Amino acid sequence: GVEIETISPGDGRTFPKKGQTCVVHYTGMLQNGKKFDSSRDRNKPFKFRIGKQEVIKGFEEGAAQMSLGQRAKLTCTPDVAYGATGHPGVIPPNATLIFDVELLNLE
Amino acid sequence: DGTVDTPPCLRLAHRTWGSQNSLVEMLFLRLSLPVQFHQHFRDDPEIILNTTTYYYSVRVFAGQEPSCVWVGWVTPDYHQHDMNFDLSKVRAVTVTMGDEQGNVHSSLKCSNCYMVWGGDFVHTDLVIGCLVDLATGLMTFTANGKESNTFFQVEPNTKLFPAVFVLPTHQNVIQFELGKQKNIMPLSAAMFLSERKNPAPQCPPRLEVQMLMPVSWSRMPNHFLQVETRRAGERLGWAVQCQDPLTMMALHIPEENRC
Amino acid sequence: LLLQTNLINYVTSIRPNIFVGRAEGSTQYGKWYFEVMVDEVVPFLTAQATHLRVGWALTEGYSPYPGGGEGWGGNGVGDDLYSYGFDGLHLWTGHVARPVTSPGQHLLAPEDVVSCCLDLSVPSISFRINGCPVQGVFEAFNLDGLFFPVVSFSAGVKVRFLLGGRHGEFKFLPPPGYAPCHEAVLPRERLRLEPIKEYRREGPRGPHLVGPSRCLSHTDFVPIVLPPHLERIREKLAENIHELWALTRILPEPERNYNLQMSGETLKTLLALPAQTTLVDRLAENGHNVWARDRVAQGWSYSAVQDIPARRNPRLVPYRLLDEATKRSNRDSLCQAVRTLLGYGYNIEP
Repeated sequence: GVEIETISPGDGRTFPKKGQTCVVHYTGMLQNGKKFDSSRDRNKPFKFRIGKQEVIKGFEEGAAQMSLGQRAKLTCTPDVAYGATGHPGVIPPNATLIFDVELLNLE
Repeated sequence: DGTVDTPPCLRLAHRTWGSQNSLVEMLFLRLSLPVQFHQHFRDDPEIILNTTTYYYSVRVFAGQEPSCVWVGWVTPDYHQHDMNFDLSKVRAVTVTMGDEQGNVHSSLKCSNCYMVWGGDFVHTDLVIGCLVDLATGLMTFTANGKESNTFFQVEPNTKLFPAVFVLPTHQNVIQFELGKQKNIMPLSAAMFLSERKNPAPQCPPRLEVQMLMPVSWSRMPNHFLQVETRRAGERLGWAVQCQDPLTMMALHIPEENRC
Repeated sequence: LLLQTNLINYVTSIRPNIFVGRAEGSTQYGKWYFEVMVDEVVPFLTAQATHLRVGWALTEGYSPYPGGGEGWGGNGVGDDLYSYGFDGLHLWTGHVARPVTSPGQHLLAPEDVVSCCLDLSVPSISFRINGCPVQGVFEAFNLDGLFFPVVSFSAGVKVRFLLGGRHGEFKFLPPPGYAPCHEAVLPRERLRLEPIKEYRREGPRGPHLVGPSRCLSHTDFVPIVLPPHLERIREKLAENIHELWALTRILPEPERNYNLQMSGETLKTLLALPAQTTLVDRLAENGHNVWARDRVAQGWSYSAVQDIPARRNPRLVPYRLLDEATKRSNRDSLCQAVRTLLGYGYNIEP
């Protein structure tokens, strides 16, 4: 269940394809609103190649749905992201996550 | 302390009601911890375990006029400290959402103060109870064993604190009776995570009455944001621009939304 | 359980000195329109998102103190239920985001103009972005206090106010029945932009500490026997007022009678109730209040530019909010009345 609220309009010229690395600055928060992770604080773009299982399924699906230069409100169900088991100390069990991603470039 | 025939309770007594020196000013009460609804929603042992409805009762002591006692729930974002307070004076707003054709598909109302007037309901003490269901998203107000027509619906995720606004009218003013209805899990179960499935009503030391102080101290920020303003356009109107960024590091109390 | 820690960005709210409020007798139109365009906004200057919000706020409850405030901090216009606003994608009131569908469906961007539409008689606020209305509108807000436009920028923006119709050309034509913002400027002071409740103000020699700002509420806009010897004094004052009318031409008996009919209001005010100057000023204030009440009964409401079909009047304001010129004219008329009373030889106790 990826319902992307288009925060900023995307270019629409290109979309992610298998074998291409994706560059994002994903800001994350829980359903209650508290922030758990913000790559922006690290100040380093997160790089991952689409197609493999490097990232969670929900993030990959949202990136595939998203376009270059588009900011979207990424909502993930507990089934697609973590679930009954999660990262100990960070993500509570069976809790939804609300990601905020934006694609600087697609490579 | 909890009695055999009476659940544990907190009572408020005026120290010097008889003395003329003591003031009779307006005062507000707010319990220490909140009650939180689920992020998303739809005496018998089974019903009790699955019950999503909680109950607290407040007993107005004899000799206190019910007209001055306002009982209900309070949103944490509450800052009204009016000397003379009325439910009509409560700030409220209704948000209506429609489609392109103008059809109203969703309509919601949100306010920072959800209470009913004691005088609106009505020399014997009357107990005013509030039934809240977490999974229902709405609450029912049953006072003195009789249900009331008025009721409210809340947002999916919001915080709510028990609260009563009472004007001093007697030496013994009011009582917070934390008790559970036969089929209603007591407020203590939803109050703490550990006692979620505990039917027995308990009053841990954390819960306490927090009155509304009018003025509290605060620290001035060392550097403020620089903002410039001028009427830069004869037809472009006034313009404002800020360039220097500034950030501040703060802590969040999870019990009450504050920084 | 533990105290979560994170850094945020500072927020500051600015408003014009315009005040708009509804009351039983207040001379307010009840419907206003203004537009704001964004020249340039940086999407991200700091780790946290820069938020831009445009809306209205109460003059009695809006307290956006720079700091933690409520919620997570960075309290904007919609942080408290006192004030209202939106960020361009979500309506904001009471620190909750309301997802409202918009045809553009994007945040505030450079070269984008946003506008507001609110009614005071019917409690509803609507907005228009890029000339198109928002799907969802506000409703059922409290009418207590006075409203004003306000914007809450987050640490960086290039935005210009186009609320002033005479001060700035409107980007879009206002909807019918909505007066321009600049039409509600108070005659006492010129339009300017000042921060709300700014307790510190920067100074040349050093920072200047500012106390609690005092502002007028909606109550500010809110507006029996004739003795026979007093009737003889009124005839003498009728002769004096015929002389006054002759002076105003720049003493016929019918002219004196017409002047007495005109001054019957002042005669009734005197019958109802240095020291002479103070009494004259009080009588002039009461007369101006009666004139304002009569205008309100005629449906008149104050505006910057007076229109006869719209019943707008430059003096459709209380005596306290009235200009100094009208007060001086009333004082001169009351001084003429005091001279007539001194000539009559009977003086009331002040």
